[PDB]
Amino acid sequence: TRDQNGTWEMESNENFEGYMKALDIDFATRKIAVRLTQTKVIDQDGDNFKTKTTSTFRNYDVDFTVGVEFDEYTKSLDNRHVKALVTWEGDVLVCVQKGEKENRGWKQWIEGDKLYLELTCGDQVCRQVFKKK
Amino acid sequence: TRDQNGTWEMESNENFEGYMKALDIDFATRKIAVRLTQTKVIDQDGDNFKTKTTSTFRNYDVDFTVGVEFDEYTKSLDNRHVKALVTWEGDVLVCVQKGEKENRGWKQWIEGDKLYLELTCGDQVCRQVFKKK
Repeated sequence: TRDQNGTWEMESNENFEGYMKALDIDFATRKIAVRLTQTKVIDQDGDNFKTKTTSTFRNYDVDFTVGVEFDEYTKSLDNRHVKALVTWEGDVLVCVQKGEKENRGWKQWIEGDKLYLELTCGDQVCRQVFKKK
Repeated sequence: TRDQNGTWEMESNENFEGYMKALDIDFATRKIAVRLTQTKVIDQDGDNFKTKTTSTFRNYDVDFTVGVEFDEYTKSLDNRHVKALVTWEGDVLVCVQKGEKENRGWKQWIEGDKLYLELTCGDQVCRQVFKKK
């Protein structure tokens, strides 16, 4: 019962606002982290501790096979059903999400050491660049 | 290249407000998600993809030895210095943080299958429960 190893997901959080008010936190950071699920990973070796605490919102996951249509229920996002299809266009992973919203989809490729992702919906395009870890 | 395995972290994000406003995502959600760095984990085996898109706000790690005093500079929080000491009270990991704030510290123990974290500062007490993953 002294070995507290493992990954821990927060399920309840009581009086977190008051604890941050007593520590004098810049309000904006308080209201951001007041409704975020914390996750603590503990690496304990007898008496040596290596703990890592993260504060996250929503983690979105999806599994697919390139070329196989699948019904994607984008929960946590817009909560809609879309007929999703992912194909290869050269070395660019392209996906089309057939649904109520038109021009919905995303591109994803890799140039060198960075991964690019261009989300598209209607007439708005979001571009994201990711570095490797 | 078509190989997209690994864990990537975002370093830029443009027009994310446009992609979320066009998706009819609620306003208060856009205001929070627009200032969070995302992380994408990709497991690829040919044309078989298992992706995980998480969104983190702030992280805070700390490494210590039970019983040994050490100086903790709580960056990304209140950015103060505390002379912290961690010792066992039975099976409850207790830490006192000698600093400007009085009654500052935390207690942490394992009961059954859940982690129990109790943060204290001044006259405010925070009670947190964590489930095992």
